[PDB]
Amino acid sequence: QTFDSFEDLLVNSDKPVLVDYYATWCGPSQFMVPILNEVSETLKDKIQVVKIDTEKYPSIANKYKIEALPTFILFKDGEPCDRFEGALTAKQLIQRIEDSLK
Amino acid sequence: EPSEKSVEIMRKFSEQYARRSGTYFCVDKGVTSVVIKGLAEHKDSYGAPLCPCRHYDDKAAEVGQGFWNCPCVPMRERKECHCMLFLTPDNDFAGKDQTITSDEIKETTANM
Ligand code: SF4
Repeated sequence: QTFDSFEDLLVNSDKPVLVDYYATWCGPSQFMVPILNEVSETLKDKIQVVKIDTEKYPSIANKYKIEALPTFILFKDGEPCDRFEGALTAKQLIQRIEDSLK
Repeated sequence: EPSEKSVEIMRKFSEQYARRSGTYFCVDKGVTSVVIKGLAEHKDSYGAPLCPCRHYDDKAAEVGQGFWNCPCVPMRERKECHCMLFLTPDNDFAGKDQTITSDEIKETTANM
């Protein structure tokens, strides 16, 4: 994974891309990993999920002006269409994704 | 890994600050524990417990500025804690504990 490979993923995806910008020692971020993994399965045919370690790829975090962690950005056609910070439940997460889609 | 001495310092700090601010730990004490270890890791790396739930352009510089050294300015100003370390009692994720034991931290961060 790299700044360029991530950008190319966004430009080529045939589905909306949900990106989780995370850090290892962030408690809310770690809390969201299993929840996001459950949601990724529930929404397997609607979205692609990508996780970006902001401490290992700060160039990507800087491009998106990431502040609080975790940050989630939902992209459509290579373009951010929604963004939120912090922990949320699986139900909230599915509802937010489905919202921004319609 | 953060040193045990730093973790214990940050654990006791968190209990004291929760009591002094009227805030409560998360119902999932694995969130509490990871944050305390992240605070301890930053204290070991940079010399102050820079907030671990944030992206920085330059962590060392930000430690020098001070805004995000725990307890950060938003927590001191309005009890806003993005780390979910200190929760107000009306928060959906708040429990009623202002105690986090060493065993809770060890059990929830063992794989880290
Ligand atoms: S958000 Fe502020 S008060 Fe909460 S853990 Fe991070 S630095 Fe400490």
